[PDB]
Amino acid sequence: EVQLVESGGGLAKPGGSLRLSCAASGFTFSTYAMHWVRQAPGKGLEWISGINSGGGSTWYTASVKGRFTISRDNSKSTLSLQMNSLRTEDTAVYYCAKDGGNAIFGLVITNYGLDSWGQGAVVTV
Amino acid sequence: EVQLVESGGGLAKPGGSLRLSCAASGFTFSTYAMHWVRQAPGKGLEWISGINSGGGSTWYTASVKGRFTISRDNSKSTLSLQMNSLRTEDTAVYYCAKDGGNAIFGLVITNYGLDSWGQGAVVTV
Amino acid sequence: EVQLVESGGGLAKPGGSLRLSCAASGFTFSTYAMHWVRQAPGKGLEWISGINSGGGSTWYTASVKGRFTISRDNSKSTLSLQMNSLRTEDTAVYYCAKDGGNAIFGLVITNYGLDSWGQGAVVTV
Amino acid sequence: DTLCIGYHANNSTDTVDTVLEKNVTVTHSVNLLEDKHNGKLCKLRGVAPLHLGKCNIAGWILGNPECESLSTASSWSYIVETSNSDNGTCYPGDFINYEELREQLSSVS
Amino acid sequence: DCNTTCQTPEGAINTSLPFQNIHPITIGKCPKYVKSTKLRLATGLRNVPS
Amino acid sequence: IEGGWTGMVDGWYGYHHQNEQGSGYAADLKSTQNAIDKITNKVNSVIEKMNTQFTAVGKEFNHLEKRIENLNKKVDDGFLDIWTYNAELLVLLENERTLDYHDSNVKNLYEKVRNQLKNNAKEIGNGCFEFYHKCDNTCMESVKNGTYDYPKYSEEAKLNREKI
Amino acid sequence: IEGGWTGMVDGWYGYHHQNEQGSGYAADLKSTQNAIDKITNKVNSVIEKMNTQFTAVGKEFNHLEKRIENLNKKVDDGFLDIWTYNAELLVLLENERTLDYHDSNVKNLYEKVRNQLKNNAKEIGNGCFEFYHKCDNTCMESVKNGTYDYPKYSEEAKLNREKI
Amino acid sequence: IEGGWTGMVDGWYGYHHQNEQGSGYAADLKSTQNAIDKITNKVNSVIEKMNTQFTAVGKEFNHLEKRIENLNKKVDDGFLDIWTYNAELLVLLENERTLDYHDSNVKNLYEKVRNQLKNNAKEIGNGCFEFYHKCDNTCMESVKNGTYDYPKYSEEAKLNREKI
Amino acid sequence: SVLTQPPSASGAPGQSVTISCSGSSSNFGSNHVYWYQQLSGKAPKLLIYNNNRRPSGVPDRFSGSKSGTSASLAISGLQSEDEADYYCSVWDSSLNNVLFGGGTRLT
Amino acid sequence: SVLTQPPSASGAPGQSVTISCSGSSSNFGSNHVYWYQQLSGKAPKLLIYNNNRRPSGVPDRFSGSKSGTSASLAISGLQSEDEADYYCSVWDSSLNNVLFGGGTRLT
Amino acid sequence: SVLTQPPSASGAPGQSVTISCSGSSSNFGSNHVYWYQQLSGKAPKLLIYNNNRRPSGVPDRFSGSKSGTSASLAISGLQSEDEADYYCSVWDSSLNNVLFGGGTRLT
Ligand SMILES: *[C@@H]1O[C@H](CO)[C@@H](O[C@@H]2O[C@H](CO)[C@@H](O)[C@H](O)[C@H]2NC(C)=O)[C@H](O)[C@H]1NC(C)=O
Ligand SMILES: *[C@@H]1O[C@H](CO)[C@@H](O)[C@H](O)[C@H]1NC(C)=O
Ligand SMILES: *[C@@H]1O[C@H](CO)[C@@H](O)[C@H](O)[C@H]1NC(C)=O
Ligand SMILES: *[C@@H]1O[C@H](CO)[C@@H](O)[C@H](O)[C@H]1NC(C)=O
Ligand SMILES: *[C@@H]1O[C@H](CO)[C@@H](O)[C@H](O)[C@H]1NC(C)=O
Ligand SMILES: *[C@@H]1O[C@H](CO)[C@@H](O)[C@H](O)[C@H]1NC(C)=O
Ligand SMILES: *[C@@H]1O[C@H](CO)[C@@H](O)[C@H](O)[C@H]1NC(C)=O
Ligand SMILES: *[C@@H]1O[C@H](CO)[C@@H](O)[C@H](O)[C@H]1NC(C)=O
Repeated sequence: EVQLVESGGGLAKPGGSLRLSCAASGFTFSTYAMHWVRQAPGKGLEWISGINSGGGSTWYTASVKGRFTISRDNSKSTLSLQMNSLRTEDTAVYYCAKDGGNAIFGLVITNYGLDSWGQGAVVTV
Repeated sequence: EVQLVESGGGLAKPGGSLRLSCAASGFTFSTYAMHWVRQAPGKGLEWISGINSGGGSTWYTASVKGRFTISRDNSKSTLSLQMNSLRTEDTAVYYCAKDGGNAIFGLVITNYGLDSWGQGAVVTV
Repeated sequence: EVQLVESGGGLAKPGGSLRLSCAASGFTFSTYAMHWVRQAPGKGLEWISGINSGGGSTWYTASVKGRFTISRDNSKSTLSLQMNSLRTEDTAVYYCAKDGGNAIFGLVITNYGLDSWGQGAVVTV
Repeated sequence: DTLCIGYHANNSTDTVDTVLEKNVTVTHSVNLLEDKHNGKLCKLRGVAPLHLGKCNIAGWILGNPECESLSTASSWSYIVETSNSDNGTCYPGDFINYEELREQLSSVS
Repeated sequence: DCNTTCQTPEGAINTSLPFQNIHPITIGKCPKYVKSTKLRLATGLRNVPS
Repeated sequence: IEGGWTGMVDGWYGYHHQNEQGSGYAADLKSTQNAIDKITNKVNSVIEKMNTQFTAVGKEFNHLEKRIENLNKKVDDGFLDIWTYNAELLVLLENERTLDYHDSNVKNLYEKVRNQLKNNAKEIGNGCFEFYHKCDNTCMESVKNGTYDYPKYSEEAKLNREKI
Repeated sequence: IEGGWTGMVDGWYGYHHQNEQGSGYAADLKSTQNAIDKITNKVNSVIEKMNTQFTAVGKEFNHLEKRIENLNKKVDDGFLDIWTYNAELLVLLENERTLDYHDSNVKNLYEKVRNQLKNNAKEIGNGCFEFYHKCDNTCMESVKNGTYDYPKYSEEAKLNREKI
Repeated sequence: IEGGWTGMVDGWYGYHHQNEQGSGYAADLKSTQNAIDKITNKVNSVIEKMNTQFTAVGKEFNHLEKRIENLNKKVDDGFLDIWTYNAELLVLLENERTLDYHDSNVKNLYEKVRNQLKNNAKEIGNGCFEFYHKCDNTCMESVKNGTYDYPKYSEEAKLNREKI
Repeated sequence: SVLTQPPSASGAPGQSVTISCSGSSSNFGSNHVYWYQQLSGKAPKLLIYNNNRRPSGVPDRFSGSKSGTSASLAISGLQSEDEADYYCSVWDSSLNNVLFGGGTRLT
Repeated sequence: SVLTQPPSASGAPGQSVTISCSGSSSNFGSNHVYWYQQLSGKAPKLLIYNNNRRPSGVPDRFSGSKSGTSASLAISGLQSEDEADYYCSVWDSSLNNVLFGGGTRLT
Repeated sequence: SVLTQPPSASGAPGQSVTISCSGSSSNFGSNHVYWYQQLSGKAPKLLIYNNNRRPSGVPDRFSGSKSGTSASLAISGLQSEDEADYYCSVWDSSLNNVLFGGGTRLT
């Protein structure tokens, strides 16, 4: 059973900056891609951003381009999501999740999706 | 049975210009090369010029270089031979003929020769 | 049985120049590399220099670089070793020898070594 | 601004053989040879095979007294015996065309 | 008590590979018997240390 | 393209980027997917083409019928030799072709990158490229995807190259 | 060299020319002839090497001789499996090699043209060439035949290229 | 690389040098050694993989047992045909692959030399190189060994090239 | 592209219910789909994997299918604990984004 | 290169006649040859194809052969209608031209 | 690299003697070794070829071996004529030179 720890939530004024930290254990963090997905209070899910297993490939949606930054460290098995120019719409619960890996001749092919979720960090503006 | 129609003959003064038209039916005109061959009155045959099945390759003899022009249209299945700077030696009967095609793996390889001849157009100077 | 003839020995003053000639018979001189090896009077052997079977590859030791020159002629089956800036240490008996050839698919691969030696030419300074 | 083109590598020590070189290390290899067996006689075509370790086909079909305890199966896929198949024809004799009968009894619907 | 497609006397073989080197005597839709002991297809890249 | 990369575990072929916005490795989706599909098809073709029928290898014979037993042994030995020789040759040829195909894929990717830029990146000789003009994450993504625009950065690359 | 050409039916490989004197397609005689000869030799070698002898496949046997019938069935099944596997592998390998050979021929023709000119034609990237200097039918024929003279038009090509 | 060389009998692949210090041919040690090792391994693999067993081909039969004799003849003919076809195909494929490998080795050596120099040698088109800067025996040895230093002679090569 | 789902679903206990997911034909057909289940105030858990399979711990009563551009999730043996929200997730390469539906309420 | 033919040929009806065609060894051997028949004031028709074959409608009595640099056309069962002119055609790659002979008269 | 040999060797007639040759591990192991015999005032002749073989005319009593970085030459059936000098020759690619030992005296 994989374990995910999420931290960095709290209250931030509009127009400020915030940092979220995700730690993973129980699996090789350098062989599986990661995703940050937000959920509005009382609404449905909303995928936000993601990063490849080996890094070097950051995927963002149209509403977060130029605003959110993703940085992963495989040595520490840590993931940092930096948010800038916060808005009232940013108030939601964020989840850090791993991706699915297809085993093809010993190679882990990234499949767009989430297998195991984290716990959820509430961010209010 | 293929059908060939030749036109454009007549009397032209020396130093003038003339046009000959060849129309083909009963076979794909774009997959077989064409040849114009002249015959002097009372003498033997004399190959004049030719053009490839797909065009782009015009073959002329030393006595017609810079004087005769060949233009073929596959859409109309027509062939035009333009003669300039006519001489008294040009008086002869011209024939428009198709070439031989070797079937090699569905490809038509041009073989230097004439299978079916036309009818003959008399040009006098 | 191969035959080797060595010539060009004698007495030369220090700081002068000398030439040694090696002739071979009984084998193809153009398919086997050659070596010149010196031996001090009363001491052990000392490899001096060598040249490839097809030429184009001259091998010298650190003590002879810039001093000895090797030139072979396959048409005459002759080898010339030119020595310049002679010293008292050069007094020794020189031997011209052929190399070993490994037969690999009709190809003669040069092997570092000597199969048949010459006779020996004494050079004194 | 540095861009490089490389290829995947890992700690795998699998060895493959080529016509130009041998024992070349590759990232992954696929085995086409099976050297592992379950070590147990399973059923073929979903039909239980007959086990005759303590008897023989000649002793089974002829109703040898030592083979009375053996059960009769409605259908089987193949016949299995063992080395200690000493209980065949108790009365000495020659079984003419024994091999053909043995072959015909391998699989009965 | 098991179901398989190939029944080698040493033991049952349940697989889909075309070659087997356990025993030449086989019953059923068994793979062909090969005297070799190592048949591996190289599908990945040539692994080299760096 | 001398030494291998242990930092890329999401694709056989890929690139490594490093700029002011970070660094990392990224596998090329199209080429890796095509290579995976072709290798999988090759393996499936090799495995599947072995047609199998319900047979019973091994026939018992009497002592008198030793000639038929010898004939059966000869047939079995011939089949074994043919299968062993064919399998060994097939394995060797397939391994050689797969290695050559991987090398060809790497060379084709390098040639595609060089053809796409052709002036914008100085070549070091080890397969790496040094961009004369400033390149961001968007530029790297465009280069990897194959939609790089030559005239957009050609002027900047020329200006940077003429500096030295 | 992305899309195929339907206007050339006189050769697998060829060129397309277009100048003030007209336009058209022309197959390269030497390369097409060599490819045709090699493919024909390959087909003839594949067909001919199947040595055939006057045989009678299929032997009838009595009910008692069921062992010999089973042996014959096993031999026939083994021959059938060997032939099917070998034929499938041969067909796949030959098709792959033929496709690779055709691609190599196209690449070799392109490289030969580029080596012949090396400065005279701007490359568009789709396999086409744009001549800086004026080229007539004679120039096109010389380029296709392989007897193009570099210094004859090098000055004109340089003058046209330096204009931009 | 049009005509062969009869002056080099110490290696399949090699170079020819000629300068003020003399002239000759010199085989490249590393490439020739690798090619020899690979060819030897190929030959050893082809010869060795033929597994052989103590067998007795040919069985005598009585006049009555003509069916078994016909079966033996059919088995022998099938084995002969399979072996002949497989051997012919293997020989043809191996010869083609060896010729292609030799051509690839020559092309790789040429590309390696050109990549090592890239400006220092004018190309004649026949595989030869003309050094702009003065080159001695040490320079030729460095080029052949692969340890040629670009900036050491780059200035001299540029100065000589700008003369014309 | 956008994803549309029914606002809610209903079903008596012990029966079977069906949830439909639809999207653009360009990306839905080429890529795969995923069905996720989220409880009330709990972390969502994956249910449908690779359009045919399910992760460990998922009961076999759940089933999934994909025909044309429409994905169907079938739930059998409905229980009180099964009452939860369900989400449909796809991937789009034209925008290079993971698209999630508005959610479905089961009761 | 040039092509030479006999000025005329003669033969009694019902017999066989032979026509010879010669040319340069460089091009005649490598390429193929063709024999054409032309009537009096009529369009010529091909007779010999690929040095061994004939087109449809040509009687089997005609035969052709090519030995060394010399081509031979043999006519058997000579008839009144067979009296016509015959021409020899080759191709030259050095000049890249189709060469025709001076013609032969059969009587 | 340098080559070291014993200054001299001794042995009664009819017995066997051993000569040892040592060198740098980098080049000795990769390349081969050769043992040469030189008489008093005579041209040296090769004895050991390819570390295992000998040229024609060499008696079978001589033997050679190479273990690790050490080469051993064994002489059996020692005779009066066998009294001669012996040399060890290797090749070095780091310096690209043929290295010879100091020589061994047998008595
Ligand atoms: C069935 O097989 C068993 C074992 O082979 C036979 O046991 C024999 O037992 C006696 C004494 O108990 C021994 O002296 C014999 O040597 C045993 N036989 C053998 C072959 O070793 C038993 O007799 C057999 N029964 C029948 C009916 O054949
Ligand atoms: C590579 O390392 C992993 C780490 O767990 C290990 O499981 C694997 O066995 C290693 N590979 C080899 C070939 O030993
Ligand atoms: C390859 O490895 C096997 C493993 O024992 C060994 O027997 C064989 O000699 C090796 N071959 C080479 C060429 O190193
Ligand atoms: C054989 O066993 C397997 C696994 O137990 C089972 O799936 C299969 O249905 C069985 N076959 C028959 C015919 O019962
Ligand atoms: C037998 O092999 C098949 C694949 O060929 C596999 O699906 C099945 O689970 C295997 N059965 C057993 C009992 O291992
Ligand atoms: C990336 O490439 C794909 C096809 O290769 C294309 O459809 C897409 O527009 C490209 N993206 C960008 C940003 O150019
Ligand atoms: C065309 O090429 C052939 C050989 O390839 C040559 O003999 C001929 O002279 C060339 N023609 C011209 C006009 O250069
Ligand atoms: C020649 O190359 C080898 C390795 O290829 C290297 O070790 C050696 O130093 C080189 N020699 C020179 C003089 O550069």
